[PDB]
Amino acid sequence: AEGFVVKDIHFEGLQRVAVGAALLSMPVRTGDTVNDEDISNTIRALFATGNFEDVRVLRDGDTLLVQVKERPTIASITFSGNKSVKDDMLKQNLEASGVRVGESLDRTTIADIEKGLEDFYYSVGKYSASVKAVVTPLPRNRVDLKLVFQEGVSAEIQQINIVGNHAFTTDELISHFQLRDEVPWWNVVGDRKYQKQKLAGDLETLRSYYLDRGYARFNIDSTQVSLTPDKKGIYVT
Amino acid sequence: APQVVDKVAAVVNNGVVLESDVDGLMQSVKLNAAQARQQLPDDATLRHQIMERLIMDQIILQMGQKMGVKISDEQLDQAIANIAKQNNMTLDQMRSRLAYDGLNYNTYRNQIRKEMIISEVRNNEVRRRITILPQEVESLAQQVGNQNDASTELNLSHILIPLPENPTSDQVNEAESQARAIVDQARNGADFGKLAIAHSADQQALNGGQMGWGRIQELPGIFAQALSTAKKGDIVGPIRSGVGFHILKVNDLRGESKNISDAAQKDRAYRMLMNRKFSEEAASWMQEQRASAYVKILSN
Amino acid sequence: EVPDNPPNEIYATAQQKLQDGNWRQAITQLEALDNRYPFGPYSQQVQLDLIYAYYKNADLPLAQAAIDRFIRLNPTHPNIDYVMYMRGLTNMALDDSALQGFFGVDRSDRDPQHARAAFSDFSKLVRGYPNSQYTTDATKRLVFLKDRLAKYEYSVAEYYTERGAWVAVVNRVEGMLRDYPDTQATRDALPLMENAYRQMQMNAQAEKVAKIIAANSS
Amino acid sequence: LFNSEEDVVKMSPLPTVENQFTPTTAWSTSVGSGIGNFYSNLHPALADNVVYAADRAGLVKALNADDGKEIWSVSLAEKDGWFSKEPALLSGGVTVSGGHVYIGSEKAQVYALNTSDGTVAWQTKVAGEALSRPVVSDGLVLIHTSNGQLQALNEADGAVKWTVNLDMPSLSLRGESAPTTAFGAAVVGGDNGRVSAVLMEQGQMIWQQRISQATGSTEIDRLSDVDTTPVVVNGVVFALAYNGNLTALDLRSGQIMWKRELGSVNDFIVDGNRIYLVDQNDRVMALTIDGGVTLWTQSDLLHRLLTSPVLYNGNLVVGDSEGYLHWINVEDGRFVAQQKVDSSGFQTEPVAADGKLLIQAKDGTVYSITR
Repeated sequence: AEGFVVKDIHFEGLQRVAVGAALLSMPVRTGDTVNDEDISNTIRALFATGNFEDVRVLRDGDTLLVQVKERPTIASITFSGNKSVKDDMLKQNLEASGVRVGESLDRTTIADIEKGLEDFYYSVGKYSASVKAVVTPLPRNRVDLKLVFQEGVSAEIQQINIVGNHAFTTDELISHFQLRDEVPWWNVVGDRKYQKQKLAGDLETLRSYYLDRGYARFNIDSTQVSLTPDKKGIYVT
Repeated sequence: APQVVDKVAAVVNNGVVLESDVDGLMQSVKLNAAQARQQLPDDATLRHQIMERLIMDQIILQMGQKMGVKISDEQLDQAIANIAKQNNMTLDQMRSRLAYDGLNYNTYRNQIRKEMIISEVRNNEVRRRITILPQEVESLAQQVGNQNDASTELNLSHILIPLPENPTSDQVNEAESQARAIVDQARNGADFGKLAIAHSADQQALNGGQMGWGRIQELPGIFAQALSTAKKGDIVGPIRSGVGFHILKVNDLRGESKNISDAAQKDRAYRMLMNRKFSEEAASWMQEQRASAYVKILSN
Repeated sequence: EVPDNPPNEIYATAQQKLQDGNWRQAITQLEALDNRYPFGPYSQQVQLDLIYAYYKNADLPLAQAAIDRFIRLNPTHPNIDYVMYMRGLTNMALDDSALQGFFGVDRSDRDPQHARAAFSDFSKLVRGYPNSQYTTDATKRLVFLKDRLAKYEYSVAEYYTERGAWVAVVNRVEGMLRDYPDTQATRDALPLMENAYRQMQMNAQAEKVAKIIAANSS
Repeated sequence: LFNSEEDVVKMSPLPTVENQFTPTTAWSTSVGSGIGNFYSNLHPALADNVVYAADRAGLVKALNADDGKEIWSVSLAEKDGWFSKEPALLSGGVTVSGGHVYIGSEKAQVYALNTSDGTVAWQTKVAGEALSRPVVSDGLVLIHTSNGQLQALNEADGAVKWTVNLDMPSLSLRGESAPTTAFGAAVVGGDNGRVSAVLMEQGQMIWQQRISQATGSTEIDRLSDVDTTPVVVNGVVFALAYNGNLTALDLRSGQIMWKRELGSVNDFIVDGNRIYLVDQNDRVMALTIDGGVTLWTQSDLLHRLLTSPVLYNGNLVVGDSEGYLHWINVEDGRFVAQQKVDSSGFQTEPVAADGKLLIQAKDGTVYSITR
């Protein structure tokens, strides 16, 4: 009724998913009494399976024709533009997010991966870096993923300031730090690059330095990491 | 030969918007505009606005599902009734719903459910982003508290029929006749706002002549004298003056027995301030969530 | 390096190379045919041929990966027993050395991890598909692997007998009896347990083990 | 390896202009090593025909405005040399109110020197490094520290009167907002992206509005520091955030009146019915006081790292990181003149007062730029 009697159900566009699985995913089993809401629920369920990018249902009067467009499978992964982050680390980062050769392309995760990589570039101090993904459609329902990296110039620590040190001096305290405010002209093996993990370890080293002298009450009230408006002058306090 | 029954119009994160839902909201807004088509005369812009409406609804629904908000059928019961003007709801509501869209009874409730879900999540998040300072509710109420010298405050509207600096007797007679006709029409149930828009020469004409809340003693002397015996809903005649004839209307009044020497007022200021902040935060949250989500229009 | 000829030509070339026995070029052709057409009429046959070529090409880790992929993607394929048998063969092959095999070295003392994995795989195949055509060879390999694992435990017990660690010897032989009761290594190890009991002056346990040995003198 | 191969995204070339007038430097005096390569707010100040300037090292000089002759000079470094004669790290822009010269320092110190001779009238320890220009009003000195504290110090005694705590995000832009005074209310920006108004009597918040948009998830797209000085006129407060909105708010209510999609950290000028603003991409603009409608836009100086503008002789003057001063016609936005003043560049604000135009270069050379 309404949707008429379903004599048979035909699927179109199925490439990877077996017809049995698609039938199992639909709520109607040639029930012979299908309404519009039943068709809408069927579409919603089919999309909820996560295997299709587009779903459409047509009626021949007797036949329910389910036209689906399967989400494309990954053909290859290409990294271009990266000058610092190697392709190996990137490729392992891809597999963690499910992007792997031979698997499907989860479009909704694209933004996620992009942001993640940008976050990584920000942890190293390479602000203004961008990582944008391009999906090109290859035949037989495939895609090629190219990650265009456009890294900027790494920001350099302009200053490392400690406020409230009356027993020791800033120079002495930061001499033991991993992060370097300045590098002597003779030393050409170190730089003033920033890293969040190094900053946390640095705070721990300062705490240990103050606790090994018998203070037993040293407390880091706060830590502020600032950045010049041109994004190449990171500051630490 | 094959007939398209339904299709995905837009993809929203893991959910979808179906062309059937788009048509349903199409019909909803068309029925809404049937009462006054000036509300939504646009067609393409209306269609895109409804597209965005469904997109936001899907975003909010998926977010609420993620959090875990749920509503029982018991909460549904009654949450519809005692709303239709004098309707015999939960029995007559269903019978009348059969004649408009109630082909299946559940449809209505399943929609109501959904709407409640979205409301509950929106309210929860938007109000979570709101912060209120007492100093702020105090300042908002301070003006009224200072102005509460009068035991009763009147909401008022005014209309002006102009006269020149040196009017003739004929001009005075014409202005008086027009003012008296306007007063009679208003007392006969005519809309005061429309009359003010059509005839009033005051700057508030395009605003319907609304003057707002006021202390009677602070009004012009003629207004204070005329309104000394006025009550809510009253229409007062014209008042002669060197610049024309004045007409006054009382819309509402308020007062309390508490001695104002402000007194139980900051609650109302809190309500209004919370409403304004809720509107702002909702707009900022409705666009913070549209930007952050994945959307693809396949309407093609 | 693989041309982009239509799918049929690529499959024919891969089959010809497999028949000729050139494993590397057949592997390259099959990889091209699989990564160009991921889900097609060739998918299952190409995956099986890749497993076979990887096995014959000594690319055992790749064979294991392909076997796992096939099993997880096609849990109910009619030719699934063949994949389990191939997994058993791969694990058994990881438990072999050619240089030591040339000199006639008994490798039962080396790492038994791969032997254990092969035993598990072959037992799975034999129990799941009793009527498969690979069941007899699987059973023979299971017998051999059980003997090898018991010989490993015997080697450990013998070393600890040499060291004078009697509790370790007793525990090892008890584990052999609980795990591999019917192997020859357990029969050989039984006198070691009796000696370990005797050294610790627990004569009742030694007498019990001696009775067990006598009842099974052969 | 790559740090040398790495290349920046953009930088505009030098606009080609013809000078409708000849700009000349009346005088130039060296105040020391200057701020250097440290992003600071330290800029000169003018008062009663005298010019006060300083540098990060600690030197403070009062000079004759007419010819730049030095009147007195002092150093705020350690008196007894307790440790290597440590630099004072002066960062708070030199302010001159009454007979006092207020300077902030990155050692959480605020100095008030004497105008007559330069002796330290008093010195106070604040909650954190004072990166903002001290604001003198109602006998109080307002300091916005790096850790989101707005403190008020007594003008004479120098003791802290009250303190307001402002939220601090995980990552922010160097620099802090200088409050503005209006009818006993101090309006100040915040590194979280909100403009807040507080009282002067005891520091009781009035209202706190959010100006930013922060349409992003990662840290960089969430940067919304309101590091500019809000401008109050006729009961409306104009504020502007980084990546945020140029908004107009009700002074009493803090309610948004109109909004625009421009962002910057430099100051803007509000005069007559127009708002001369420098975008965060170094693009000069002119808008309307009524709304965000644009009158003209000058996009020839993108990524030049311009300083905040100053309205001098009816022309908008802006410095440049290379050491160039550009004049602009307010009516049209066309370049009117261009001059090469210094070689170290400009980073701090120019000063325009009493018919005089002052600017301090990165090396510390104060310049009087006359026509």
